[PDB]
Amino acid sequence: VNSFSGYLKLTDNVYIKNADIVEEAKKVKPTVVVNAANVYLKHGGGVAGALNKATNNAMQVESDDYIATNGPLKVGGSCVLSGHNLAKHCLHVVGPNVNKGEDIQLLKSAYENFNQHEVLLAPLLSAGIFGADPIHSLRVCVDTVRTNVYLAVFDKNLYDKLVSSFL
Ligand SMILES: O=C(N[C@@H]1c2cccc(O)c2C[C@@H]1C(=O)O)c1ccc(Nn2ccnc2)cc1
Repeated sequence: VNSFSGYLKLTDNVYIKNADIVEEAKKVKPTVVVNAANVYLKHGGGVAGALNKATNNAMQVESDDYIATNGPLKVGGSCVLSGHNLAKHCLHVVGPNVNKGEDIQLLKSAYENFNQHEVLLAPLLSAGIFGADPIHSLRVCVDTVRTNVYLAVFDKNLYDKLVSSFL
């Protein structure tokens, strides 16, 4: 038993809720919150800009040092950094960005990063301003992630559609 509240059970291990992921993180203080990152860890908008704003830009400062030392991530890759005031850790995961013309197939590789963590609070990878179909992202999530994932979906109308169309 954990502290996530009001989630809907989709499968044995995947749960979903209409909520702002930053607000969920503040309340639950999960061990791991997932960021919808890009390879440069430039957190300007969407989930990434949201999480970074809530950290008062500390996430961006830490990320800039990470990139200066290690260089960019790979599309489909990830790194673990601090969760600051939101979580113990932030797993920065890079899903493909269709609006950048990136390869849709890398979405499964991106979700495989979640399997390294027993429990995560996460967004749907490649959705929103990354350009992919959220219904597809949810399908790849359920078919790839074996650990316990609590998905926060910002948009109410999208949430309702994700639940109603889930196979
Ligand atoms: O971009 C966000 N989310 C994504 C989104 C939005 C629309 C359609 C989608 O498919 C997706 C995928 C993901 C989701 O499902 O939420 C987001 C932005 C700000 C925020 N917090 N915030 C607001 C103002 N200041 C801070 C929280 C989330």
